[PDB]
Amino acid sequence: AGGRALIFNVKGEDLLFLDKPNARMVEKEDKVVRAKGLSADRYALLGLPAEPFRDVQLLAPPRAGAAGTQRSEGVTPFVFTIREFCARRMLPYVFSDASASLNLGFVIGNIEEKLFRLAAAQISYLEYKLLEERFTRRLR
Amino acid sequence: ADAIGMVLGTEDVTPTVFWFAVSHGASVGLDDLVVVETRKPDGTPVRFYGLVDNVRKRHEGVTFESDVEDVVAGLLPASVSYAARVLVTRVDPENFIPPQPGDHVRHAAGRELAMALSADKMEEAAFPGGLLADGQPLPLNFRFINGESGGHINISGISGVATKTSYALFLLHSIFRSGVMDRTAQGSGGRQSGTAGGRALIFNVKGEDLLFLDKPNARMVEKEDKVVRAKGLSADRYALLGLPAEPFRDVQLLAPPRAGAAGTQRSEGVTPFVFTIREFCARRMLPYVFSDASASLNLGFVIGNIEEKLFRLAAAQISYLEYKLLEERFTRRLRGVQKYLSPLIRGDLTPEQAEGYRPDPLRRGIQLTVVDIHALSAHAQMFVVGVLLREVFEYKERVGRQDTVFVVLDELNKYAPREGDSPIKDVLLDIAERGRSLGIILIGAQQTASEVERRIVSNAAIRVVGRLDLAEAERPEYRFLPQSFRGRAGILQPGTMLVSQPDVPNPVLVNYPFPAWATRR
Amino acid sequence: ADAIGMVLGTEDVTPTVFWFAVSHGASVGLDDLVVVETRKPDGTPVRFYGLVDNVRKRHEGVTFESDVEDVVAGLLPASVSYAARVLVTRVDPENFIPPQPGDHVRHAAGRELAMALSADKMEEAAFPGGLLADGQPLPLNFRFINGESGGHINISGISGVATKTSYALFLLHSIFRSGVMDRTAQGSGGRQSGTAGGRALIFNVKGEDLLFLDKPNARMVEKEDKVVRAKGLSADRYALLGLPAEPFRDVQLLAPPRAGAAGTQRSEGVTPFVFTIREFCARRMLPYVFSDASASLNLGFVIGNIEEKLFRLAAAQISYLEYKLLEERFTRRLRGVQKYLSPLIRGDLTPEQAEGYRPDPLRRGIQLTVVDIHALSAHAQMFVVGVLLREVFEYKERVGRQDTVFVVLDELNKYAPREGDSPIKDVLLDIAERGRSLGIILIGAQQTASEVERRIVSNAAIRVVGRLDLAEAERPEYRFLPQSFRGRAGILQPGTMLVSQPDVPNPVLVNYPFPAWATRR
Repeated sequence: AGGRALIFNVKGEDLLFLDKPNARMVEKEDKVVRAKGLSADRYALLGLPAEPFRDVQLLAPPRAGAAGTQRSEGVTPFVFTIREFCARRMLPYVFSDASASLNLGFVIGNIEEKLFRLAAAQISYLEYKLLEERFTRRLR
Repeated sequence: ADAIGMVLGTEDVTPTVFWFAVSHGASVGLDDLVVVETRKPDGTPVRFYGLVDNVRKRHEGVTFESDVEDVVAGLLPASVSYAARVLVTRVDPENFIPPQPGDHVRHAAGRELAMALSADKMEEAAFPGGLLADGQPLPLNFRFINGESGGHINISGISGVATKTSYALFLLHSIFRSGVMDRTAQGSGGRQSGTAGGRALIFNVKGEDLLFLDKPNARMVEKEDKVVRAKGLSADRYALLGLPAEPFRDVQLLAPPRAGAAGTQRSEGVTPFVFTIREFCARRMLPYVFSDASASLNLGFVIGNIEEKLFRLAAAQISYLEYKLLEERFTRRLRGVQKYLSPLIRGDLTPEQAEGYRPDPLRRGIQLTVVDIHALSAHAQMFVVGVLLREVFEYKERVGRQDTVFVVLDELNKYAPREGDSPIKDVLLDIAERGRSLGIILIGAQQTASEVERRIVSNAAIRVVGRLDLAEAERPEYRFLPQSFRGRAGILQPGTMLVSQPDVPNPVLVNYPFPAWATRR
Repeated sequence: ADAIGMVLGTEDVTPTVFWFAVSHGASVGLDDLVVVETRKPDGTPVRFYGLVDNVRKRHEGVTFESDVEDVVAGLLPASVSYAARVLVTRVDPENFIPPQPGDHVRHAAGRELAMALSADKMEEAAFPGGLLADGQPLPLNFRFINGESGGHINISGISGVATKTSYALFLLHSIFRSGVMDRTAQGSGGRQSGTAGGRALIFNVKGEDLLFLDKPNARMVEKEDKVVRAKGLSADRYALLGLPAEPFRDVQLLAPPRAGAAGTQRSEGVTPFVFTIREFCARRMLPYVFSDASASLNLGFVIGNIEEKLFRLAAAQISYLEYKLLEERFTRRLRGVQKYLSPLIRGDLTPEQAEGYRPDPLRRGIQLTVVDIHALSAHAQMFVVGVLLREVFEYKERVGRQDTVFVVLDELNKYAPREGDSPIKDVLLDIAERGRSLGIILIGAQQTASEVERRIVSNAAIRVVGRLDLAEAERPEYRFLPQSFRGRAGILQPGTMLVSQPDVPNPVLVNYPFPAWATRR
């Protein structure tokens, strides 16, 4: 029973304070239940205890961690690596668009085979190196 | 047998469809076959055979609805008017006249049942494969299942609740035990296929439920006895069908070597199957390793050329072949696919001097073969299926037909999808095209019958549907279902199917005897 | 022909369709054409020719739904009304005056039937191709079948239960034995066709059921008597139809030499055929070995380039040829097709000296030519038919028509599928577009009439459907069938077919008499 959940959000930070509980919705939940008419609390009726989510880690980029800390209690900052990104052989996600213009996908294929060979022989700096290597302008 | 009721006259009694009433007595359900006697004025009798599909009641004597409904319970003159519709199957003589409104209608249970289901037309080969509401087996034309007249089997329905794989095993059990092949063999007259060497090949991608096809089931004894007394029948359903309760005969369970060692979920009888690297290269059948459609770029070209170079080198003569590919060579995606198979495909390719580890189906003595590929991943499962189907197809092609072999594929949609353009799609397409001439027949299980190629479903002859989705009954692929059956399609509980045959104008219902082979644990 | 009823006036009696009530006595069934006579005010009588297409009976005199049937059976005065729909086909004079209600209606079988089936416009060429309900032979038009007015024969329906080939043989049997070839010969006036020497060609992909055409059948005598007595007829069907009951005049048989020795399944006189390899290259029939579309890549370019070089070599001057072709050289798929084709054809391509072993269709005196090619594979199935069709087509193109050649195909959907662009498909299209000018006439057999390419069935004159399935009963290609007949297509049984020909507005239901030539054993 090792169920693990990975959640992605793009709107406001109402989906931020999952760990902390709250009591202001208890009153309105008690208000709606008496108007509709039920035996007991909805959570108790369903059999699910009203305890909130178990204390779970939450992560934000380090630059946003300084700017936003909206929660300053605790956030684990995730940091990638330029070397480890190259070893993944998997760049094209920076081109999240359709990339159906000309041979942009082919060009990504050309550099990626070329790049990992340099990695196997072992972003501003990488962009400078990529620019110095040679649709190209739109790629850059 | 006393008549159930009387034929109505207020509604039209057109020979195609006619309403009829039921007198106070035996109840009338849906999809029950009845026969009515008609006496022409000249003197020649006529009989109409048909099945009911629409039934209704109406409260006559009350005008204002729900204002006197309670009054009828206490004190009011009111009664009921029970009626139903009949869709005629065929007429005993060849003439279309309306039945006379005022003659009795009775059920067909003896010989009259036989003409209703065209049993006289299919007499020598009457293969039972289903049971109606009462104790009457449903005859299936075996001449359509095999290549004598052509046809295949296509089972469709919603995945999960509708027991799809249970019907394929039941038909396989009934064919191999009712002696249908033995009967058709006689009167050969130098026929092309005059041997009762029927063999079945089946693949399981679900859990180990299908693996235990040898041991008999014990919980079925109490479960079957429970339903038979609740519904009410003379004896056990196996007794009504006319087949023994024993499980299948000798079966070989081919499994990958490493997975078999870690399996134990069976440990009594397992025989590993391994392909030799030298033979695999000599087999030339490389493109089955790329499970995806390979539509990106022109991967079809590079796959051919690398095999073109590889076959010539091997003819003149796991990860080792991959290592040599790097020295000699989108091409990196080809390596990426090969590397992914390495932890899973290694068991199927190991260089050893042992020879009796080839798959080699269709042995000297065998009836049903089970190949367990549950442990293999989706890409690995594609490679095993591709090789075995092509291998048996070529071996069966070199020699004459000389027997009949049935192959069962689960989840036919992902194996052969539309615009699949895959080396597995054409093998299934070729089986669906050259199957009748040879002794190979495809029994496929599909969920929607709308995401597979139209060529495969068109060549099928026997079609089975169970608990069809509401959104799928309106599709053009299910036009063979009349209007009165679309609404009831979703109502069908598990353990009940609609069986459709050529020479039967309308489909009818079938039931299930609970399987006697082991399925749990 | 006594009066059968009165023209009902309660419903609209517009000249297109009008109901009529049948009096007690002579019953009326579906597809029984009737004639109505009406007196115009001036004095000119008017007659209507039409066939019924809907019948119904109404128990007039009650109003409660299914509440008085028990009362009707026991004690109640009531009567039933027999009314039948009539749809007209043509009027006697060239005017549209609705019939006077209260007229007398009668079904006619004498001269009056001739105007019903448009027999006035076709007198010298009358062709009986079927029987009606009474002792009535339905006259087809031979002008449409041959090239006098252009047209082909198209037979469709569900394979198996519908005996398509049996009706096709009946048409061929009736053409030769009715003198229709002779009647058109008289009064030729120097026309292109002045010979009553019609020849036929037959293929058989199925078993040996199409071989004992010369041997008369004895079991047909007793089974014809049984069916004719139960139905009720004046005399035997063949005597009534005007066709002699003798079987086909003895015709030769062609099978590959190795298969002929292996099969025997007839050990009597069989003439084998062998194609010379030297003639094979000289006459340029290379691409027909590829029985597939070959759309992928440019294999067609490879075949054309190789064949052009091959023909030059043959002009300048089979297992070894494959080795020689492989020595010179898309490569393996070329070789792989030949390797598949080799085992069943290398016994048909041999270098020898005897020259009389050429199959030679359309010989000096011959009527039928059965080409026993059942044992060959699908790739070899499509090669032998293609080369044989090119041989007759070129001979009939170099020389004037001066004859009539009937070619009979079986299960034509896969021979010329849609968008296949196979080399054989080009041959079949050539026969369809330009077949009217020459003596070559196609009699095809199909399954759904939608898989076949549209131009094949576009020019077809006579269309025949038998037990059309519910799925394809509403496709656009089956729109010629009136919507009142789609409810009776499924009911149709073997031994009964629907025939539709130009100049007849509505389809007519016919039954074909049982064959006089044995098929089994």
